[PDB]
Amino acid sequence: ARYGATSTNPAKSASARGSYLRVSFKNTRETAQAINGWELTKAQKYLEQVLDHQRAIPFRRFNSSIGRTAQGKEFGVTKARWPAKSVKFVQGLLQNAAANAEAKGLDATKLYVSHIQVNQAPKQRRRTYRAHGRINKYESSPSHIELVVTEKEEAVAKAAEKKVVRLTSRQRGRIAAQKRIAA
Amino acid sequence: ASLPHPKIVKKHTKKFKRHHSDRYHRVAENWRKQKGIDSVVRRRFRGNISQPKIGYGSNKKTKFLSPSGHKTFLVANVKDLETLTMHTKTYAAEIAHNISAKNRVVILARAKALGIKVTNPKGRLAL
Amino acid sequence: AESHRLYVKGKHLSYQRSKRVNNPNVSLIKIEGVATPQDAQFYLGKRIAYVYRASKEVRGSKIRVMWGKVTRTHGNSGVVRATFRNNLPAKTFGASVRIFLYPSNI
Amino acid sequence: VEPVVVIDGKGHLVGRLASVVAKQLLNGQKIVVVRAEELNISGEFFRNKLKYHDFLRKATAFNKTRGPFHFRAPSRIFYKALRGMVSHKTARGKAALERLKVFEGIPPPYDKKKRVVVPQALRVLRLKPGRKYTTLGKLSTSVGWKYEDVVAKLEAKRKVSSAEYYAKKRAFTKKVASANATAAESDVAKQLAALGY
Amino acid sequence: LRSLTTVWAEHLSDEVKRRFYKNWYKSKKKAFTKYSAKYAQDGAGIERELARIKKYASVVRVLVHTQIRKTPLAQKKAHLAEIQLNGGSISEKVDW
Amino acid sequence: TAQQAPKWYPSEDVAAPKKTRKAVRPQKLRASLVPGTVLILLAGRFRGKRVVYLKHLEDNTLLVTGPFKVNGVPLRRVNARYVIATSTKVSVEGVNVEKFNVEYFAKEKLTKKEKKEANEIKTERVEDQKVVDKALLAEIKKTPLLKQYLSASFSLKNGDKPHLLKF
RNA sequence: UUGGCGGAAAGGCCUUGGGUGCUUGCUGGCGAAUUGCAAUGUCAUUUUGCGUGGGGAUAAAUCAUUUGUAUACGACUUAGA
RNA sequence: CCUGAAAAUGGAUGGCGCUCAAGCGUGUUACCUAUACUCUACCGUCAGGGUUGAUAUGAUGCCCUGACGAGUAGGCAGGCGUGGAGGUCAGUGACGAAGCCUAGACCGUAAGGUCGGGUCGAACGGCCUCUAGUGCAGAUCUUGGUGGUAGUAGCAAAUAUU
RNA sequence: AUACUGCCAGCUGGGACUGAGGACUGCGACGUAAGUCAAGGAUGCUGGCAUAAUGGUUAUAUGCCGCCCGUCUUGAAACAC
RNA sequence: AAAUUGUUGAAAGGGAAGGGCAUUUGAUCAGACAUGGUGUUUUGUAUU
Repeated sequence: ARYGATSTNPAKSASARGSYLRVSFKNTRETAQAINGWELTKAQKYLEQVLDHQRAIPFRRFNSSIGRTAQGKEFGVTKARWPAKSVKFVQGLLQNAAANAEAKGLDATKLYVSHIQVNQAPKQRRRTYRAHGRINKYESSPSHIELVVTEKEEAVAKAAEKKVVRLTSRQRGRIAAQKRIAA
Repeated sequence: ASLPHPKIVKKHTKKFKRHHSDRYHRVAENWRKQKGIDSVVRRRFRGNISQPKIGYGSNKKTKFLSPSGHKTFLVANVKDLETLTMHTKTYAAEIAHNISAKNRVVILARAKALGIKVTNPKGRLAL
Repeated sequence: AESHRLYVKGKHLSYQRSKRVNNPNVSLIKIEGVATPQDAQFYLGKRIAYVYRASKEVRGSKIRVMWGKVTRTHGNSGVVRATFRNNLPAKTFGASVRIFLYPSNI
Repeated sequence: VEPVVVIDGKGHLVGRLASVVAKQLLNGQKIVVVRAEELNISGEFFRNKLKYHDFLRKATAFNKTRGPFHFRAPSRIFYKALRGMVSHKTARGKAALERLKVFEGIPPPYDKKKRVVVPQALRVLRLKPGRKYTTLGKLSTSVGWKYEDVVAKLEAKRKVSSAEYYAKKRAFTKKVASANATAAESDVAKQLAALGY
Repeated sequence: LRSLTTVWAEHLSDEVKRRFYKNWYKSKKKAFTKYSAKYAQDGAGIERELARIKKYASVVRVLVHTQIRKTPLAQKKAHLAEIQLNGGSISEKVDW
Repeated sequence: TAQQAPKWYPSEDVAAPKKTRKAVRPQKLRASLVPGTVLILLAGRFRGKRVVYLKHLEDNTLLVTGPFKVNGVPLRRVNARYVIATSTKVSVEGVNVEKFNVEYFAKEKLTKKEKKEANEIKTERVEDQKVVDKALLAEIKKTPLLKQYLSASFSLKNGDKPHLLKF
């Protein structure tokens, strides 16, 4: 419980979560943002295509000094990758959320990933040995992954406010004069 | 309902923010005088933040006066309205943040009976 | 009629300023057709409107106004100094303002 | 005043006209300057060529494509003068420069519209008689502008069409003048003359 | 110099038409079809455009393409370019 | 407690004002404004319209009329600062104007609860307008073109310079 | 509706014959008010979206596979119902 | 005015640009504007002074008049805030104390104080005094934690794997 | 005569900023006693709104301005720490 | 709690960003009632 900021209703939503996942937080964030807002089944097909190298995750924030690829063309970027491990973690969580939605009785064909979020888990530390007898850190960057799938619906906003209006005596007189003149 | 006083003039409605309190997070916003030897703020170079001076002082007649013209006064029980009772046109009560809901209701009722204006007659009550 | 204007066209030139400091509290207005202080003295003490448009209606109108008046002549060439209730927003340097014919002395 | 003021650039001195129209742009006038090849500069042609070569000598040493971009067309020379006279690096200066449009010859949008003159920038009025001056078209073509002759032939075409239009206007105006002379000498014309019209 | 118009031919070879495609095999080969439809009449949009080119257009350049089906390359995509005509008048160049 | 008390307490009664030494004297209208002068209105619903000026009311406003028959401006009061007094004058003799005053221009202010979100002229007023305008047209008809002048409205054309225009 | 002319950025300017409205060229009748003594007292939009109907024609590009006239990776050049 | 008159990145009457000047010498006025001058309001400081009388009142009050206000090092004054202590508010509080978050409000020139909303769960505050291990942006400060660099350098010696 | 200079407790206009104080007291002016006054600091009449309209806070845009603070130093934004 | 981070939302962005004075624009927000009642056309008749 207590996920990130979601704007949906839990009645038509299901969740999945995974903490202390020893997978790269940056590659995982790129994968999550890749599938974010997609249809559940479309995103699953895309993730298996990424595993098959037919498509790529576009690296948009954590992409310094990574290579270029024609597979970025479909996303409008040049820097894309194929993070097998984070893709596998994310699709395991996707299948878990689909299981939860089926349990809750959600249509599962109009399910789309409304919320996906990965932040930094506590690091796992090791030692690395440098020249001249020095020790440096060798730290994993695990991920806290969480996601919410929900059913697609139509436009959710309508029936705006009353919008009370205050005119002056001059404006009321002008409106009356115009009304009397017009036929 | 209240006495017409001289107009309440605020010479500096802007907050005096400490220099570089925007630049650094460790530098709190609370005003601190810059006492550096080279400080442009201390030297009052053109284009720098204004420094608090006594010339910004408020009119004695309108000092401590809220917008309504009443001076604000913390109360914590029904007893303190009993020193605010006969000065409703120059003093406004204010319920302390620490008052429980029932005592807050009783102070509100006492102030309403006495005609005392309170500055927060909305906390802990619904629409 | 086809022409309905009851005012005089003018342009908001700039704020009152030195070489490198400006005073937003007084703006400079160029009245069309005046090129002399003796000409501008006629418009001295005359109301001025900056009429602009916003996409959100407020009081039944999408048109908002700032009112001011011509205080004194400026310079040698028929520019005047004007003061508005709210200072003009400095994106209107070169925007048209309306110099009405009231209060009237003729 | 007007929505757009179109200035016949012939016979104007570049700096005086540039100061005029820069002030007009800042005040909020839209200005279009045509016939920029006939725009004058005071001083000998050789002297102004030397000035332009001194300008041409300036460019960023480490990369000449970052340095000053010396434009060669007469309209661009006048535009550079104006941009020097405007505070071009601010939003207001950018807007004032957007209000401006310079041309060689008189393109179709403006060959059918009135062209005015700024007399305080005019070479005949300003310069001493016998004082030497250059022409911006000749200077531009000497320093690398490649459209002097095509502009010349288009200008000749425009002159011919404009002279035909003027002859037609003269004939129509003459017929109207005869008509109003005949219908004149009436009570209405007498009363208008007594009224000042 | 500014291009006024380009008049084309009634029938375009598949070799040159292959130049206007990057995926030619997986296409409907819809290329110059409506232009050819504008053709098959005398001057509905052809002789008038050629008259425009004669009346204006101090420079006329012929669009040509290479016969790389004849050339032994594996290309099958004709290189099409422009060759300027440098003789006679504009009318002579255009009707040439 | 939270706040003990103030140290001293000031006076509490309302302060009476000092004896103001400002006397109201009658306004001296500008010399161009004589009764019968044709004015042009500069603001209001009837902005730009040409009326005649009849009498200077006691609340420092001027009584004008179109006449209502010619241009549609009824018997109204206007500010002398929002009119332009013109050279042309019509003799307002033969019209009675002594009846009109602030009492005559009573309004019966609308209520504060009457908020017009979805929400006429007295016969006596229409009759005075009719009689005054009759006695006024009887004078206006004599000089030529003046009825047309009053009917036509005023506006500034391009090139009109008020500092040079002699109205 | 007709005949034109204008390629410099023409994208506009003329013209023939009809339908229709106004005409202050000169005389009339009716109406205007109350917005209350001014409040810009709202009158122009190469915007966009959602709708209705009068028409109109029913593609490509990218990835993947391939080529090597190209190539660090992109990119380029090819081919492929 | 010209010749004398040659320096290294491209280049500076500030720039554009200016030739009966927008140059030089001189003269006459008009005009622009400094935190200066004048006149007002308000703030503080200083000085000079008024003010006994009785309920409902403090004369460590109320009021009148004038002048003045730049500041490092430095001195003094009046205040704000923190831990603890004596007194007092028969003070606030599990019906929610303390703490914390909040481009919500109010007050003070400011130090800061008060309040609204959320979180929380057991103590805490106002006033008169006493006291000090009492206020941090720096000290290559101390301890702990966390960044950009950065998914980067790199994980290429010892023949080699299928 | 006019020009120029000086003076007027000479006259007549146009415009802007300000309204501090809060019973009387004072110096006056005009008047014929009484009163009135522009004489020790703004009053009178009128209108609109009475709500985010004015205003506050906040983010942005715009005009002008604004070098990185602490320190040692005659001198620091410093290519000084 | 802060540094630091993810998501969502708002806004800006032509070789920095941040700031002062001033307005505009968007968002957001505090502050005057009806209170004694000379009028009393009125209920639980001194209860508005």
